[PDB]
Amino acid sequence: NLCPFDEVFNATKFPSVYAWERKKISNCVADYSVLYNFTPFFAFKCYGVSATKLNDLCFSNVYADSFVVKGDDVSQIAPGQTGNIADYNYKLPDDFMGCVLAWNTRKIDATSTGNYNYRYRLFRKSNLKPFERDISTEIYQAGNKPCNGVAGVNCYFPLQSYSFRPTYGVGHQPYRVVVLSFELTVCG
Amino acid sequence: EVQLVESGGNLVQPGGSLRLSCEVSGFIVSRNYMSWVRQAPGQGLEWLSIIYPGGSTFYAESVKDRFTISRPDSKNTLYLQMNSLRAEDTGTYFCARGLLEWRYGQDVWGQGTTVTVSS
Amino acid sequence: DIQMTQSPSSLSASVGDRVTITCQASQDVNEDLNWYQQKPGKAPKLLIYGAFNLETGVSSKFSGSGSGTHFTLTISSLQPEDIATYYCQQYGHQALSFGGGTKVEIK
Repeated sequence: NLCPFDEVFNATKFPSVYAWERKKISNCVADYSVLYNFTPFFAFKCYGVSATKLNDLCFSNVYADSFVVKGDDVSQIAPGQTGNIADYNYKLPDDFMGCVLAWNTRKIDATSTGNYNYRYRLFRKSNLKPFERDISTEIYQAGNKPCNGVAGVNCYFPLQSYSFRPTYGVGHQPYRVVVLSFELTVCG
Repeated sequence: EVQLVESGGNLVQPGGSLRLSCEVSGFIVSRNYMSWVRQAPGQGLEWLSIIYPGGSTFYAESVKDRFTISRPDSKNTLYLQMNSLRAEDTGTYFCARGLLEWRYGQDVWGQGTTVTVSS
Repeated sequence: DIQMTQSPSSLSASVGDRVTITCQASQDVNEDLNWYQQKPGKAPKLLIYGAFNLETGVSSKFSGSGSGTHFTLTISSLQPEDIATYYCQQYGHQALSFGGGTKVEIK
């Protein structure tokens, strides 16, 4: 049976980077001519596994971890990266194995009015665990004065938004991203 | 009221050490965006470093590994343990408060503290 | 570190004249340009957030435009109280940086 890489890569709806999703791929035989033998991806960096020999490499599960970031925010999506997305939104382990495929989506994710639908977490006390997910809307404490979960002095709203406009150069257009996480019945 | 307190600037030799202090009023350090930007007397602004609400740090390669912006959670203070000082490091030091959304405007800095580096 | 170059480096404008400053980024940084005013013997004070919005506690005479790689502030009427320098700043990348700034005096 073919694998649903099509259902995640060509997903009509993409989740935001603060509220990404994981899908388990247990029982399937893949055809990696859909990933490697194509040119829709602008970022390509496979870690620990090569871009061709991965076909005859069995792994106990594969995860398709999909989201949207900004143009230069793709460089934060790498084990160890200290970037804003890497440290407060979604962190890769330093011993990560897998592939990352990212592509520009300005024509579907950037509107002239400003796209405020895609968001990210600018405020996250401490740092996330490898593959940890946080969707909490609990009001960010900016200082030690009590905020009773309210907005005012020393009291800030935790969540912010992107504003994807067509006027941005290559640096900061929207990008649809997929991170593949492998875990030691899937082959090519 | 929002207010900032710079202090700890004093005369020093090249290669020395110095320390800044700010018992933070108007906000508290423990969970804010805070930068460090110095200005030389009669020159442009110079970005040095920035600590994030979770403790993330960024440095330019010209000032990398020399400056250590850090903070204990036990006190309401941004610390800067400064090492390997040079004559070009003469401030007029300012710590910045980052606001929310695309408004990352560092609106409130303070008055600055006088660090002079000379033989 | 992103290089932000401004022009011109200094200019003289009469009482009530119009001062307009330009600031260019070497890479695209959207509306990510915090614009400050530094009066002589005073810290820089924020004027613009988002490249086109007036900062809170600033006079309505300051209203800018430009986004991406080029940024503009038109002081619709420079005043005797506005005798000061201005500094653009980008924050679009992991290393932040400031523009050279334009020293503005009264003529």
